Formats: sequence, C-alpha cells, structure tokens
Amino acid sequence: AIKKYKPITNGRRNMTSLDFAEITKTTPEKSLLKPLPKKAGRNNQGKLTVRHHGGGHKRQYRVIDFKRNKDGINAKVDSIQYDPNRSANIALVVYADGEKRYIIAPKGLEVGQIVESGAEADIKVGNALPLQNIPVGTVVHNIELKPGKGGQIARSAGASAQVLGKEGKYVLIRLRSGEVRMILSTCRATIGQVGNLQHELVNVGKAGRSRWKGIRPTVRGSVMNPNDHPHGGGEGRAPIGRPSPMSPWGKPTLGKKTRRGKKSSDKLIVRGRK
Amino acid sequence: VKRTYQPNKRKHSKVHGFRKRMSTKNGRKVLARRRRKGRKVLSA
RNA sequence: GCCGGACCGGCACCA
RNA sequence: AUCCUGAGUACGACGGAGCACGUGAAAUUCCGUCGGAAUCUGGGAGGACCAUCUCCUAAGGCUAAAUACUCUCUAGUG
RNA sequence: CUACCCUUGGUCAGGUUGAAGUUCAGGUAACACUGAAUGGAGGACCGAACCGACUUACGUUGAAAAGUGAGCGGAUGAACU
RNA sequence: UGAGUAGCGAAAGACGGGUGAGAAUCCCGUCCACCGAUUGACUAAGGUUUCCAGAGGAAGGCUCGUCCGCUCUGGGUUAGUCGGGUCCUAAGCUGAGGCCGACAGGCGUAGGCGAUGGAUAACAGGUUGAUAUUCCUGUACCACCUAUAUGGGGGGACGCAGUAGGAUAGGCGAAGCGUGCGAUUGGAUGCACGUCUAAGCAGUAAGGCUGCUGAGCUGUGAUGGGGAGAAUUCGAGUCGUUGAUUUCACACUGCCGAGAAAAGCCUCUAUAGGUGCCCGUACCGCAAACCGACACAGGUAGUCAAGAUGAGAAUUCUAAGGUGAGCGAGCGAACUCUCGUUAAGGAACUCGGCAAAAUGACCCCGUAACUUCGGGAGAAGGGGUGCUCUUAGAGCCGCAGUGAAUAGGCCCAAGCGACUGUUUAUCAAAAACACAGGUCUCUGCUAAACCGUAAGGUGAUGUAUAGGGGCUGACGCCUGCCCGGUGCUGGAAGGUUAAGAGGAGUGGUUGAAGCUACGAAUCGAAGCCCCAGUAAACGGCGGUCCUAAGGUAGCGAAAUUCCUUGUCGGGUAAGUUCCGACCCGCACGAAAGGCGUAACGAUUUGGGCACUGUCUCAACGAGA
RNA sequence: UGAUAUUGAAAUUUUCUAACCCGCACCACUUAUCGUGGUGGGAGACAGUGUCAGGCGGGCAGUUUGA
RNA sequence: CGCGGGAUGGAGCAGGAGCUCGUCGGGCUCAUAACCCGAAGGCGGUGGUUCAAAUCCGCCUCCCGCAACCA
Ligand SMILES: [K+]
Ligand SMILES: [K+]
Ligand SMILES: [K+]
Ligand SMILES: [K+]
Ligand SMILES: [K+]
Ligand SMILES: [K+]
Ligand SMILES: [Mg+2]
Ligand SMILES: [Mg+2]
Ligand SMILES: [Mg+2]
Ligand SMILES: [Mg+2]
Ligand SMILES: [Mg+2]
Ligand SMILES: [Mg+2]
Ligand SMILES: [Mg+2]
Ligand SMILES: [Mg+2]
Ligand SMILES: [Mg+2]
Ligand SMILES: [Mg+2]
Ligand SMILES: [Mg+2]
Ligand SMILES: [Mg+2]
Ligand SMILES: [Mg+2]
Ligand SMILES: [Mg+2]
Ligand SMILES: [Mg+2]
Ligand SMILES: [Mg+2]
Ligand SMILES: [Mg+2]
Ligand SMILES: [Mg+2]
Ligand SMILES: [Mg+2]
Ligand SMILES: [Mg+2]
Ligand SMILES: [Mg+2]
Ligand SMILES: [Mg+2]
Ligand SMILES: [Mg+2]
Ligand SMILES: [Mg+2]
Ligand SMILES: [Mg+2]
Ligand SMILES: [Mg+2]
Ligand SMILES: [Mg+2]
Ligand SMILES: [Mg+2]
Ligand SMILES: [Mg+2]
Ligand SMILES: [Mg+2]
Ligand SMILES: [Mg+2]
Ligand SMILES: [Mg+2]
Ligand SMILES: [Mg+2]
Ligand SMILES: [Mg+2]
Ligand SMILES: [Mg+2]
Ligand SMILES: [Mg+2]
Ligand SMILES: [Mg+2]
Ligand SMILES: [Mg+2]
Ligand SMILES: [Mg+2]
Ligand SMILES: [Mg+2]
Ligand SMILES: [Mg+2]
Ligand SMILES: [Mg+2]
Ligand SMILES: [Mg+2]
Ligand SMILES: [Mg+2]
Ligand SMILES: [Mg+2]
Ligand SMILES: [Mg+2]
Ligand SMILES: [Mg+2]
Ligand SMILES: [Mg+2]
Ligand SMILES: [Mg+2]
Ligand SMILES: [Mg+2]
Ligand SMILES: [Mg+2]
Ligand SMILES: [Mg+2]
Ligand SMILES: [Mg+2]
Ligand SMILES: [Mg+2]
Ligand SMILES: [Mg+2]
Ligand SMILES: [Mg+2]
Repeated sequence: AIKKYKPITNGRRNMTSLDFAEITKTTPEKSLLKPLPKKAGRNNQGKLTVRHHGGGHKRQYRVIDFKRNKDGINAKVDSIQYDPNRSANIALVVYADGEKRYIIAPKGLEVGQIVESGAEADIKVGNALPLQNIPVGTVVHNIELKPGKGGQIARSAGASAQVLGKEGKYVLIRLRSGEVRMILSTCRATIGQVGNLQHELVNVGKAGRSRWKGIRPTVRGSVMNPNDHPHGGGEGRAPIGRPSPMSPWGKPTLGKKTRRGKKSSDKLIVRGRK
Repeated sequence: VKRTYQPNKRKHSKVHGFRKRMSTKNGRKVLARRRRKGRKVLSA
C-alpha cells in the first residue's frame, strides 16, 4: 500500500512512499547480480548526450529472464524482491533442476506458486506461452517482438496488453498506450499484468529524493540566454515569442510528430495511440 | 588562495611525457619541432 | 511573363 | 584488306571540375550517376554544328639531356 | 584552476525535538478511538570542526593581483572532501 | 628626481656569562612571556640534498650578524616481513583479428594496462653528527630448496541511521608499595614524583550467528629489557573508581534511495640445514624547503587528541612538546587606525539604528494571533544560582554570586518567494535558478531525443506506472471568452510545379536520307492554394460601428497608477514612506497562471520595546 | 518527396523468392553481448545506399541595413 | 512638442448624399407600448482651385492614434 508521511518538516509535507508489503525478501540472489556503473547521460565519446542524468544511489543489476525459454520444467516462486533498476518488483523462482532465475513479478503472484513456459502450459498468471496458444481476450505482459529475443513490451509496473485477435501468422494486440498492432504469433508473452500497481502514486516529496533517483535538475529554456536556447533572452520574463515552442536544439516541440516514415512496422500498426 | 598549478608527478608525465607525445601524430610533430629548434628538453 | 478557375491561385523573374 | 590493330572504351544526358576562358555560339581534358558506338568502305581533330578538304590513328607501357632546390661538402668571391 | 560527470576512499565536538511502528491500559459484537511507556524518523532545531561569504571596519605603490578583524548562512545532507 | 622620504610583512622580552676586529640581533644560563583540538606529534602529496660535521662572511637575509634553508670542503639514506613491483581487479585507457572513414585517422572483440579498493610473513629494546619495524641484541613468522622422515559450487562481498552491551586503551583518587625532599617569611610536619615491558607461541574466553566465529585475558616470551632512582653493581610494579570517539562489529534493530569487481582462499570432481631480488628510505612537510615572482598574515588530504572547567574537540588557564616571530632606541604632538570609559538626554544621527550597545549558560515556572494540527516556541514574560554548617532548614560575606571568558535581542504589520538548496571565482545571493507538484506534447523499441561523416554510442542492459522536450512551480480555491491570423494535427487529390518519360514540329548543313541545334501536346511527388480541428499552442480579449472575440472569478494608486504627495481613515506634535479602504485599472487578470496561504528568509518595507558616543557635543585614557 | 541504379519473377494494387536488410534465434571459429561464416525465422524487390530533381530549412553561415 | 486621422438629416454609421433609430400626421388598442401606413427634415467652419466642391488647397475650433530621447 501507500504510506503518507506526517508533515514533520516542510520537506516531508505531502510526501508518500510504498510500504513494500509485497516484498518478501529484502536481499538479492548473489549469483544473479552484475555490476552496473553509471553513465550519467554520457556516451562513448565522453560527451553529455542526454540531459538530467547523473549521480544517484549505487545499484547492482539483477539478471532478468525476459526470454522464458526453459520449457517443460516447473519453477516454484521463491520470493518477491525489490529491483532498483525497474519500476516492477522481481520474482526469484527455482526450477526443478535447481537453477534459479529472476522474472518480472506479475500481479497476484505469491510465494509457493508454480510457473511454467511452453506451448502446452496452462493459462495462469506467470506462465509464458507463444501468442499462438493464448486465447483472445487474455491479459498478458512481457511480450516478445521477435521469436526468442525476449520480452520487450509491457514490462513496467502495472503494464498489460490484451490479446485481441488471430490473423494469419500475426496476433492483434492492444498495448498500454492504446495502440493496436500486429505481433508475430510465434512471439511469447506472460499471462497476467505486471505488479506494483501503486508505483505511480508515489509523491516524491522533495528535490533530494529525485537526486537519489539520479535525476539532475531541468533548467527551463525561457530563463537561458539566446545563445543557449531559442527561448533565451528578452528583458524580464518573456512569452515564447515565436510561432511554436522550441527544443534546445531548434526543433518544434509541441505537437510535431517525430516517428519516421518508411518503417517496416507501419504495416503492422493498425490503430495509433490517439 | 588556491592557485592554478598543483604539481603531480604522475599527471605531468601522463599528459606531457615522452610516451604520450609518441602516442599521437601531432605529438610526434611536437617532438620533431623541438628537435628541429634544437631544444635540450623534448618532453616532460 | 507561364498556366487553371472567376481578378483570383500557384509557378517563373540576374539590364 | 582475307584476318588483326587496346569496349563498358570513345561518346551522350545530368551535376561538377580543369582549361587565361566565370556556360557562354564553348570547341578541347577529367570525375560521379545513368545510358552507350564503329571496326580501314573504320575512327579522331582543325573552337557550336553540317559538308568538303587537311592532318592524325585514342581507349597498353618505358624512356636520358637541356629545367627546379641547398640542411650539406670542397674551393673561392663581395 | 574552474564546471559537470565516472570509479574508489575519507570526515561531520556536543546539546535539542520526538514521526511511523510496538507494548500495556481503557473500549468495542468486531473494528474505529483514546492515554502511558517504548521507539528514534527528519534535504528537523541550536551550535564547534569543516564548507561558505550577508554586513561592517581595515587594507587600496596591500602582509594578499580578492585578504584580515568582528559578527553572519549551512553544518546527516540536493553535505563536505 | 621624488628622498635620506614611504616601508622594513600580525606577537615580549630582560639581564648575566662567552666568543669576536666588530654583538640589541650568534652561543650558554636564569627569569619572564605565547600556543597547547595545538605554534605539539606522526603519515601522504609536492620539493629534491634544502639533511650532518668542520670552516667562511663578498653577495642573499628587508637592520646587524661572529649566525643561516647562503658560500667552501668532506660526509649521510642499509629491509624476505614497512609502501610499491615479481598478486587481483574498478573507472578509464589501450586493443591481435574486426567495423567505419578523402588522407590523417575514429570505434571496438578477445586480451592487456590501471589504486584511490581487495590479498599479503616482525616485534620490543639499544645505538650515531647525520639511517633505522632497514644496522645491532633478543625472540619470531612467511615462501622456496635439499636431506632424514581441470569443471563445479562456496567465500571474498560491501548502503544509511540508531540502540543496548562485553572488553581494552586512556583519565582520576588512596597512597598499598618505591624513590626522593623535608623548608630560616608568621605556621605545620608534610611536599613531589614513579608505579611498566611487544610480536610470536600454548591455555582460555565476554559475546555474536546459525558447530562456526570472537574482542580480550592468563602463562611464556622475560634470571631479558625499560625504569621515578643511590654511589660499573643495586632499585617498586597495588587497590579502588571512571571509561572510550578504539575493538567485538555494519554484531543487533530499523529504513529505502536497495548499497563494486577480480584474485588470493575453501570445498566437491615434523625435524634439520640452506636460499630469499628490484624500487623508495636523507631532510622540509598545515611549512622560511610544497602552491602563491618573496624567508609572503593566503591555500594544502589523513592520523594522535592530556589536566582543571564544562554538554562539548565551546570558553579560560595549563600538560607533553614547542615558540618569543630577522630592524631597533626614544618621545608619549596633530591626524589615522585598533581598543576602554563617559554627566544629562536616548535615534533628536542617518537614505537607513550603519556601527555599537543590549540579549546570551544551566535549572524551574509560564507562553498569544494564526495553523497545512507538525508548528508558531527558546514565543513573550518571570523567578534561582556564591560560601559554610545541619540533614529541605540555619547561617556568612560583597556594590555585584553562570562575580572571569565563552553562549538567542525581542515584538507588531506589509511585499516577494512555499519550503532545505543554487548563482554572477574577483562590485549583484536576490523577488533570479532549482525544487516537489501540475499540464501539454513527442515516443511501440534498431523508440523518440541527443553525439558522431560513419562505425560506434548515450537513451537503457530501460519498454508507455517508461523515456525526451515545452510551459507552470508546495499547498488551498480555482483557472473565463476568441480557432479570424500564425504554428501543429488530420483530410482532399481540384489547381500550380522539377527532374525524368514523351516525342508533334522547326531551323543549320548536305534533291534527300544522315548528322546536328532546339523542341510543342500529354504524363510526372511532396509542398503550397482549400477544408476541419486545436489556446496549460503562438497569440488576441475593441473602437449604433466593427470584430475571431471584446475581460468571468478574483484583485486593484499594486515590484503594475502617468497625472500623484489621487481621496478618505489609522499611526506621529508634525508621515511624498507604511498600514486599511475607494475605484477614476495612463497601462491587473487567471499555468510568460489569478487570488490567498501556516512554516521558512544574512530578502525588501513600515512601526514599537530594550539599548546605547549614532547624535546634542564632545572629553579622557591604552596600544600601532 | 519524385525519378533512376542496385532490381528479380507472375497476375491485375495483389502475390512469390532469389538479390538487398535484420542492435532476430541456434551452431562453429572461440573461455568472446565485436566480427565472419552455417542453419532457421522475419522482411523483401520495399528498405538502405549512389546520382539527379522539387520543397522545407536563423538549426548554422557570409553579409547588407544611405546621406 | 513632432507626425497623422475625424466632424454627414435630430443620433450612430456609408461616402466635384443613402440603412437604422428620432420628429410630425394617420392607423391598430379601453389606453399605452410594440407594430403598420404616409410626410418633412443634412456635408464643422475660414478664405481659394475649379464650368461646377461633402469631395480638392491651406488654415481655423475640438476629439482621436504613435511618439515626446542618449546623457
Ligand atoms: K557538362
Ligand atoms: K567522492
Ligand atoms: K617523494
Ligand atoms: K615625540
Ligand atoms: K511526458
Ligand atoms: K488555425
Ligand atoms: Mg529531462
Ligand atoms: Mg538571465
Ligand atoms: Mg537563436
Ligand atoms: Mg524570446
Ligand atoms: Mg515586460
Ligand atoms: Mg571529341
Ligand atoms: Mg589504337
Ligand atoms: Mg578526527
Ligand atoms: Mg538541518
Ligand atoms: Mg546550525
Ligand atoms: Mg560560491
Ligand atoms: Mg570570518
Ligand atoms: Mg537557521
Ligand atoms: Mg631621490
Ligand atoms: Mg630624517
Ligand atoms: Mg615629501
Ligand atoms: Mg614623514
Ligand atoms: Mg616610517
Ligand atoms: Mg618582522
Ligand atoms: Mg603542527
Ligand atoms: Mg643545516
Ligand atoms: Mg645585511
Ligand atoms: Mg651548505
Ligand atoms: Mg580502442
Ligand atoms: Mg633524522
Ligand atoms: Mg626519515
Ligand atoms: Mg623552491
Ligand atoms: Mg607563509
Ligand atoms: Mg598558509
Ligand atoms: Mg581544507
Ligand atoms: Mg580553544
Ligand atoms: Mg621573517
Ligand atoms: Mg552617556
Ligand atoms: Mg548615565
Ligand atoms: Mg531609555
Ligand atoms: Mg530622525
Ligand atoms: Mg536630521
Ligand atoms: Mg547592526
Ligand atoms: Mg554564560
Ligand atoms: Mg526561496
Ligand atoms: Mg536558503
Ligand atoms: Mg561577484
Ligand atoms: Mg556579494
Ligand atoms: Mg515561473
Ligand atoms: Mg479554421
Ligand atoms: Mg477551445
Ligand atoms: Mg505613463
Ligand atoms: Mg501578469
Ligand atoms: Mg487560459
Ligand atoms: Mg497564460
Ligand atoms: Mg507565480
Ligand atoms: Mg538594537
Ligand atoms: Mg601608541
Ligand atoms: Mg545571422
Ligand atoms: Mg569577409
Ligand atoms: Mg549622418
């Protein structure tokens, strides 16, 4: 659930947090941890290419099994755990051969549950199946775009998609954004909706908490100088002063569509998100 | 007041040393220029 | 100036 | 002159460049893209181009000397 | 040097306040609810080190090409190094 | 020249003795004074011989100099165990093949380099002018040598805060012991110090965790050493109390922001003799040797952390130890600076209470509007602190009892910004930036956006509860009208247009064909012209007329009001500022947000109390 | 954005696979998230790229803005 | 103070004089209003150009818009 802090300080005023009740183990599986140094929005040239990234708490990467390509072997949910690298919680599952893997923790999953993957698996939360074997109307997550590549769609906390139809070698799915599109029917998806539904309800509360999350401050273009931003300059406060609001790199930034044409997915996307 | 030069043997050698000059074409141009001028000291 | 409608509308314009 | 004599070549269109020459009536030479010949009764040039005449024979290669320079060396000069 | 960042280290005398929980007690049909104790949260409070630089005096061929004296802001954090 | 002028760089010295050609300035001594969370002690960087001894006094030293971080000569740094290499990896750098790129080159795989981190065997004492965990003495340990006898797993391995404990270091007291001393100033017979000793090795062990771990203790090490001491030999290591900031130990509890890697290591597939390399080691080191042109009031990471007082590493005086600061001597004018005091008055000073004064600790009473119920709050305002004796009383003394030093001034009201934070290094710290929160928009993943010619990257080892961009800026109540114009989104293929396709036809040349220069219908996309929607898009919200529409709520002489010191009220004796109203808004107005708002502010503004040399109006004193 | 080259094969925009493409899976080189080959799968004569063309283009540039 | 725009029946607007309301008369109504039917009624001025002036030249009396500064 969400716990709301008492206003002991001006910083704590209106601040909220998750109570982490659904978390059963507060420590991670050592054999599944990898180092994850920070890039701070800087590329292989050392230059800053994405703004507002830097600092933040140190994090260790948890190896996540997005593929779910271990069929015919039942796995038991060992625990539900915190993952600093994604909005969703993760699930430690133990296969019958003893191998341990991390999966995205779906909503309603509990310690002791049995999960499986494969064409013959039952339609139950946590089971991974090819989209060809999932009935129409089913809520799924962690949807592959290419067979064997691993889940890429509907992985965020509370994300889900609905299987709409089966046309030829493609399956029609509606995504969280509202876009309805075709996905190759041999691609896999996990039954259910991603957990941690109240992640979006958190009131960060103070600037320092964003800093802990690694977000550096955003400076508005209108309070810069003309050599820094198209919105820069002017005496006193100024309105936009041009026909359209501009990005820092001189491109219209309000309503201008940026999806490129001549994409192969143009034929696969049926309805746009709007 | 803290001044600009804070000497550091390692930094000096790594930035201005003979091997650093050798590692780039323009650094070798520096060394050639100093040899042509007849400098006693070619590098750090 | 060139062309389509009833001047309008696009295109063209290196003494 | 029975046979051979350099083919994606010569050449052309477009975009450029080099030619003293700024696309010009612009021949002549080269690059990219795309098209694309002829075969001694042949082919090219003579400043758009045509005809006649005249000269020449591309799309293979090699080649000293007269020319350019001076950190140097030797012998000297103002 | 300075700005920002990456990896890996280090530092913060002492006082004060008393969040969430917990327990006991009342209380209920069951919850709510209440008091006491416990508990020790906070870009919390006062204040040295440390980090700053608001006011003022001095200095202005300086002790110093930006400082000194006296107060002053922060001082477990978006801290300083 | 200025001119024998300014200056000679924070400060306490005095005298005796010595040396010497020469002494305030060098050496020795006594007394005095200064630092002492340090002006003490030890590491690191940096410097690179400045280190030591003898000698010297030209120049350097802000004076002098017999002296020196200066000159001459000769010396000085010792390691199997300390730090680094012969071990490990992080960021990063580099990179066989490879990918990319006019060239030059850029990137990158395996791999490699790379500590600020991991691993790793030695301690105590003595000794020199200069080195010492390095030499020497005693006692050890580690690796290797000689003789007798490759895959799996685990682990390494980790944040932040807080609490209760064990132990030890250290402090204090009694003097239990020991060593001294025993006072010519009235008195007493008491006064002052010391009270230890390692690694290693055996035994053990408070705890902690679910048998493994574990600080420490005991013995040995050690008839050795070190010792306040007596004249080379002899000499004490005991009781109590307090108790860590060290260690057990990131052990335990709690929290969210969820906290390296790799190797060494583990596990599953004795004795004896001998050997043990390279680099560093001097000295300075919060500075006269480093960074600041200086023997420069500045800057420079970590460690050690005594007593009295105290909450304290605050304050004052001291310990260990160190220092008296590289010009002096007089005089005690103006003036300047830094300090102290001041009759009567008390902000009359001034742009402004600027500066100063006042407040200040601990203990107990007591505490308002408003509030987001946390606060406001240390609100405000009041009482008590000395010493002695009895066990809360009784006394004693002073002008005064936190008798020194150090330690919030407070209140009322208004603007702005919610708040902590950030900023113009070096004239601006703010009302500016950021912020949590809001909204709009882009983005279906080889995402959008961004860097790059590309390859390769960031985004992200993320996936719409996500990422980028614009505006607004906690919170509360809210955010009205206009889509005509511009932008954006979506329609339509009606018109307009390019390459290219196409060749009607025309000319030059030779009656032609041929070659040649042009060349007209017709076809040929996006865009634009057109339609629609869109205002937390750009913008606009007038002057019966016109428009796309003519300002809703709220606010208003305002950080906006020109006239203007608008007008009225309050506050003052007197108020161009201030507060409260009015509305005639030159020229407010709803996310370039409107109106409010508790808390917060080295913010701006007005008033009051306290207080004062700010002032009437200056005077005296201390020092440079 | 169009033409054209790479660029093919059949119907009448649709189909196909074989060029081209895959920051798609498995395998080997090979203790390898690069690369190269092999096999599947996806996509496909589109995309990408070259040449030519039209449009947008204070994002950036050179300049002008009289006496 | 500089530049520019406006004065139209009685009112607001068009501009070499028309729309709406206003007035008058009649009608409808118990009466009024609304409504309906008829009639009348106008270029701000001062001088000039001009065959001829609301129209054009300059100015006059007011209103209205931009601007009235670098010190
Ligand atoms: K040409
Ligand atoms: K750091
Ligand atoms: K050194
Ligand atoms: K005198
Ligand atoms: K967004
Ligand atoms: K529009
Ligand atoms: Mg951002
Ligand atoms: Mg600015
Ligand atoms: Mg600009
Ligand atoms: Mg602007
Ligand atoms: Mg403005
Ligand atoms: Mg030719
Ligand atoms: Mg030939
Ligand atoms: Mg310390
Ligand atoms: Mg604080
Ligand atoms: Mg403080
Ligand atoms: Mg600063
Ligand atoms: Mg100060
Ligand atoms: Mg404060
Ligand atoms: Mg002179
Ligand atoms: Mg004199
Ligand atoms: Mg003089
Ligand atoms: Mg004088
Ligand atoms: Mg003087
Ligand atoms: Mg001095
Ligand atoms: Mg010191
Ligand atoms: Mg010496
Ligand atoms: Mg001298
Ligand atoms: Mg010497
Ligand atoms: Mg490389
Ligand atoms: Mg020494
Ligand atoms: Mg030494
Ligand atoms: Mg030096
Ligand atoms: Mg100094
Ligand atoms: Mg200093
Ligand atoms: Mg410092
Ligand atoms: Mg002190
Ligand atoms: Mg000195
Ligand atoms: Mg007085
Ligand atoms: Mg008095
Ligand atoms: Mg008074
Ligand atoms: Mg006054
Ligand atoms: Mg006065
Ligand atoms: Mg003051
Ligand atoms: Mg006090
Ligand atoms: Mg603020
Ligand atoms: Mg602040
Ligand atoms: Mg400044
Ligand atoms: Mg300032
Ligand atoms: Mg704003
Ligand atoms: Mg429209
Ligand atoms: Mg609308
Ligand atoms: Mg005005
Ligand atoms: Mg406004
Ligand atoms: Mg609005
Ligand atoms: Mg607005
Ligand atoms: Mg605002
Ligand atoms: Mg005062
Ligand atoms: Mg004096
Ligand atoms: Mg420009
Ligand atoms: Mg030029
Ligand atoms: Mg002029």
